Amino acid sequence: SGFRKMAFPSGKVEGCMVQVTCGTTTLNGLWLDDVVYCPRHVICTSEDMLNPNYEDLLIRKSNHNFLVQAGNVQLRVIGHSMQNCVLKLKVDTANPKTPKYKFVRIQPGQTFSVLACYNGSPSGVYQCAMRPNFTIKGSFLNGSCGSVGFNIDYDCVSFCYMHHMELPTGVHAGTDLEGNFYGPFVDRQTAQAAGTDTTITVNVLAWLYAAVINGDRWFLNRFTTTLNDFNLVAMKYNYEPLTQDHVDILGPLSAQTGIAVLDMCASLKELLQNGMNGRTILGSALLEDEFTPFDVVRQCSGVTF
Amino acid sequence: SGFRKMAFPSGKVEGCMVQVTCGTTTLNGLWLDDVVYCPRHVICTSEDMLNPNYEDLLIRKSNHNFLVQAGNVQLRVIGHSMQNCVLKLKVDTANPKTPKYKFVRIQPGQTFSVLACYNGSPSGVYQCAMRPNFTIKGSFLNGSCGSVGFNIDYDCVSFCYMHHMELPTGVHAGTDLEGNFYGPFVDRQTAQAAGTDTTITVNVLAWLYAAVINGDRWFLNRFTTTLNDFNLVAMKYNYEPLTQDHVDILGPLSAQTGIAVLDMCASLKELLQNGMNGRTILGSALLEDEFTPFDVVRQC
Ligand SMILES: */C=C/C(=O)O[C@H](C(=O)NCc1cccc(OC)c1OC)c1ccc([N+](=O)[O-])cc1
Ligand SMILES: [Cl-]
Repeated sequence: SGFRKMAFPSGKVEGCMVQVTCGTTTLNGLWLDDVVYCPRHVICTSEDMLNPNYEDLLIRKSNHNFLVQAGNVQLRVIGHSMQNCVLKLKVDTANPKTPKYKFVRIQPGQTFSVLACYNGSPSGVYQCAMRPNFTIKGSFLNGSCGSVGFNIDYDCVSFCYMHHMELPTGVHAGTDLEGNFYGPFVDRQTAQAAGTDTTITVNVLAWLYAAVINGDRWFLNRFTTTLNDFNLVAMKYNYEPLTQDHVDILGPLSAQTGIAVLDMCASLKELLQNGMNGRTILGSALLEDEFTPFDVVRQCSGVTF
Repeated sequence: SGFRKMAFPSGKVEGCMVQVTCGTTTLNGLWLDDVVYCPRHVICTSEDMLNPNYEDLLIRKSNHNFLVQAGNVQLRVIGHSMQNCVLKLKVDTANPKTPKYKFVRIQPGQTFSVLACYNGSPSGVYQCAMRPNFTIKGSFLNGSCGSVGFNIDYDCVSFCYMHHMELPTGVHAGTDLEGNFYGPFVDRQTAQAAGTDTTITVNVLAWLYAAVINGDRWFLNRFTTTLNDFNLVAMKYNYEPLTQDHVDILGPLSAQTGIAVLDMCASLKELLQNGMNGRTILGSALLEDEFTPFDVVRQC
């Protein structure tokens, strides 16, 4: 037993990380088959980052202005192109460690693993959620740009995130691997801020089920409620609305415990109203919202990769 | 910016994970060069587990009684021996993916990453610490036995833990890779209970220095304390004694923030008395004790 913030094993992604250098700027790239993927802002200086014309800046660039190290080995760039906010550098060598993979776009509330890297060197792995305000509460020091987020299903790596920038508030913003931003952010040094964030209700409920499965049972009560009654409480405490689809997704956990989702919603209502009264749940004084229903089932079942 | 519980990249350890089977028992092994390391209790039945005689159970085994499976390939066992509580199976193929590695025995307070595995297949990676009572608060289902804990410094993997068992309290006990247990635990299903768990004081201080470095000062005060007065108070909240070693180890973070160690001790004494008053420190409403001084310097 036990319950921990758990990342996917990062080995399939470690073998894809490379260093990309454009003159003075160095950051991380993702080498899959014969293409390296990295943030397009790699082509910008201090001058440029204020108001960049990317199509213009890029049309200036020799293939040879892109220095690409896979560990201690040079890669020959034979092509450059943009898709939205990512730069695609075609190279002469396919990555022999290319895993089975795909590019997918996640919904806010979904979780993924981030391999933090510095100069194409993987440094650490942590588990994140896409916030309702489309930011991630990451740990990134300068040169982590181009670090990626992924999920693993069986043998297949699903890449969902590439890190572009930190917001003034401490949190992080980036794109899918097709270079589409998560949230209303642009790759430019302008005034940009996070919107007011909210709590991921369906995730808090998943984590209450994890606590019950682990023997932490004190917050359960005899009461039930309704979606309408609960959502009036959710809205009041800056919680995401709970939809019928959320209830359906928690179905299995409600079967395995005996606690109907609106039964557990009654528990969460009381925790929002009265607090936790000096107690903890799974060694936490806060209601954690970065575990999905699937995260709770997978960790409390034993699924491997 | 931002501060998270970070684990080491797991890839160098994933390339070492195998499945070991004896009779009807299957758990994980660690394949380094031509040796597979696993818990010796892999040779026990249900009815062996109260009073097992390992040297008697083991002498009755041949090499071919041990099935070692690395992904799809069967490894051939050509030798077996026991060292303390680990079985060492010699195989005919050296692990081509063996990293640079060493075995280290860690002290309470130290952090490491765990690669949780089932049937030789990696499930997940998380960060934890050796509790003062020599247990770890891991996440481990049946068949996770043989999962290992490690640090990576440069390209060298330091193996420091192998998982053997769950105590009745839902906390986890195990050995170094020489097969000596951390704490007073034995590989028998006899009554054994971990000592009272305490908070790792030196780590909480480290994490308060981290919070100052990320620009958070609301918890500082203008008081100082003697070491002795600090320990008299902290021990009443089940905090580990702080030692002169712990004070010297915080030296660098002291000098970085310009806050003397015993001044930061005064802050923690006050935090224990008042709680947070609806505030958080680096996103926690509790005092976090699973980051070391070394982890804080590495991540800040
Ligand atoms: C490989 C994992 C495993 O099954 O090991 C045994 C174990 O830890 N028992 C499970 C257990 C014990 C107490 C309470 C429990 O439920 C809350 C559980 O189930 C999770 C195991 C292996 C070896 C020994 N030994 O002889 O030392 C003891 C137990
Ligand atoms: Cl994590």
